[PDB]
Amino acid sequence: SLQGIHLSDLSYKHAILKESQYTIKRDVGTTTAVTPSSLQQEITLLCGEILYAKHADYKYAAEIGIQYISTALGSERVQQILRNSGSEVQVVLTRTYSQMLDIHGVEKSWVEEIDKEARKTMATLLKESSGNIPQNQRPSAPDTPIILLCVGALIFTKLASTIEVGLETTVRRANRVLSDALKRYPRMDIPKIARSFYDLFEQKVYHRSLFIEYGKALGSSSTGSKAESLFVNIFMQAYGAGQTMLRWGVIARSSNNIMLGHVSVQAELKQVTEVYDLVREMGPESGLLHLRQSPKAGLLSLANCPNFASVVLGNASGLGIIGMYRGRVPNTELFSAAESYAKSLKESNKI
Amino acid sequence: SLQGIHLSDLSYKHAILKESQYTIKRDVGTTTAVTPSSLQQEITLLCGEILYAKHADYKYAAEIGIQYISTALGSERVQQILRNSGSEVQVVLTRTYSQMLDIHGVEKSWVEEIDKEARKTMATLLKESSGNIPQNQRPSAPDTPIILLCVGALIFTKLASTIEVGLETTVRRANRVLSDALKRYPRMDIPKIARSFYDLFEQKVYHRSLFIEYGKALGSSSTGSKAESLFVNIFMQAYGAGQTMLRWGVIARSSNNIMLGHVSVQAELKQVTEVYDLVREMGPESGLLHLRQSPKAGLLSLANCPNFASVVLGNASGLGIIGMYRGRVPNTELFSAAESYAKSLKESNKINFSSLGLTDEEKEAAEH
RNA sequence: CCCCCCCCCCCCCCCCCCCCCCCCCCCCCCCCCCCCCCCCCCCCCCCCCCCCCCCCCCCCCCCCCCCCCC
Repeated sequence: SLQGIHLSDLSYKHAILKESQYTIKRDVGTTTAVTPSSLQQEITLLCGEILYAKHADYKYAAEIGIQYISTALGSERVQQILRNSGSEVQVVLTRTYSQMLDIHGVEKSWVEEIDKEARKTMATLLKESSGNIPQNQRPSAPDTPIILLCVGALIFTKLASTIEVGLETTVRRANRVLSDALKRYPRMDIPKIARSFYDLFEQKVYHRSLFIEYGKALGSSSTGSKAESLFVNIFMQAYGAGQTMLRWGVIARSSNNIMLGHVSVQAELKQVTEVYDLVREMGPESGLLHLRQSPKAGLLSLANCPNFASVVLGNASGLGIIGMYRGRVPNTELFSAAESYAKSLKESNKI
Repeated sequence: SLQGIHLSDLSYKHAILKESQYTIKRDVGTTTAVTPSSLQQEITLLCGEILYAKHADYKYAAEIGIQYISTALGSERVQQILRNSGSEVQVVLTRTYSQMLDIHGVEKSWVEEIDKEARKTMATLLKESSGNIPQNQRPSAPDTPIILLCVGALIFTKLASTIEVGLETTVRRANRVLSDALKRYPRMDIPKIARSFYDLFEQKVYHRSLFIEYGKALGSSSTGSKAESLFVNIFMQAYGAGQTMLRWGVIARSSNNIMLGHVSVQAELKQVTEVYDLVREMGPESGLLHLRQSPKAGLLSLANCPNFASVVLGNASGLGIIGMYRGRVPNTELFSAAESYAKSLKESNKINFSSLGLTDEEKEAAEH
């Protein structure tokens, strides 16, 4: 008889963020550098120069990476992407001078420093090598911009946490992942390059969705480079951004944690369901919402269900996944219980 | 046999408020300021100036915030929104003089005061800092209008209660929420800024739906600011506006409060159902109805079911949610009963091995 | 390889119909009382609350098929 007492609030909450026929025009005066497709070889060399020598400053390292993306996506197709990201920012086509590159926002002095320092290192090494430097070790190698962007991809994954946390993870993984790249360019300062990328993603927010569009575009192509196929694979491990709680939620169900049967947790079932059903309603873009720093994101918060969150985290702790997750535990009691069951489950073998 | 005795009155009540082919033209002579998109940098600076220094008067602080929304939404797209909100109010495009901003309705004297006072504070501080003030601490920082609007967002949530209640909540939450903004602009007078916003939302009612449209628009964009993503998240916690009773109603069902089974409560079932079914009939706009101060709102009243309301509130009291809710309790008897059950429920720990769907070898180990 | 026999068909008888019988046929207007409807009560609202935070390149073996007869 008592049916009909139900509000699908979360769906309506999302539905309201679609009804906006009006469009936001933020970043009214802003200008960013774009490189035409024609200058892809020149920007490739500059990328290689950053990796090849141990430089004094790695401030614009990230902007150079974005400039390669620019050449790869389109001379002027980039403006379209940026305009469509919600930012009304204007683009500036980078020119040539004497031969060098004049990148908008990038100090001419910095460009010259990077070039000068790299040539100095090439001369020192060519004397030692007895005039013999193979193609794969030169800043001219075509995969050098991809290598640069792969460091950016690693900081892109940890955009969900501290500027600091990301640098740890970036360095650790870069050692295993960019193993061979580091063999050829041992002078690449992963921490400084990764810092330039964090600074860039934080300041030029529109470059987050430009990076996503490069990833999406690269993911589509028939033939990719060995370096390119790595980039996308780093980008994929970045999909469950800020939604670590929902994925650990399915893990709690898969573990059949008896704490998910607790009366207080049972009470939150409808809210939990609503969140997972919103993911399905939003489809594929749902995952990278947090990564884009989208205001829409956060509707996928499990704040409405603290007892469920407690059990999910407990289960993760018991299975030994939790690691360094700072996520607050509302019900300490439920957490400990879920943890105990999961630890007993962990050891036990059944068919 | 006697089943055809049924009137779906509440649906018809709503249906009548759709049949209006005729449209109301209120605010016949009224004029409000709009800022063209071109002046977004100038209004950004002015917003920062409000936060940056401790000012004498924060009267027009809210109107300045609306002016940033104006630049963000559209040079002239704003007039469309206001006209479509039901208000026949006319817009006035704000100009420049010498360089300053001439905002319609905003005293030139006030604009100059805010600017003057901010420059004075910048000079005092630059002497102390030894000429070193980082970008993030200057009134020029691009997130300053968003910060200003976030104080407005907090007062927007508590538009359902007193001008007073809202200020408490705004101040409390602003301290935790705008934590870092306050670090850079410690001179921002949250209570005066929040008061300007309450006054504005109460006087210029059309600005309520303009704020909603900014929120809706911001919620849609691909890349938002850290400040922008906060604004929408404040705006979301504002969705269940004035409908606190219906949401606590679902909580009473989720708690499986045995008082919802009382014969007198059972009698009100059809009215209760009618209200929740009207929410579904109205869809997403249903929630923000009370927030818009829409005359349509109030059809979502649980006045028709006093015994149910009593149980819902009792259950909320027992679970310890009720807090500072002034909502009248018609049946004191039912309330106390629902409260007792909910308090007993609150403490009690039980396990549904029925819900989990485990093997009786996993259900075996669970008993242990 | 396949195929390999035998082999016209038909052939009787036989008109059909033929009786009887018009149908219908009674009765019968309908209507007819009472009766305005309404009548109470009722502004709604009122609490709390930014989210996020772990880890993780993938890949890595081996392999022509076919092969008779008719």
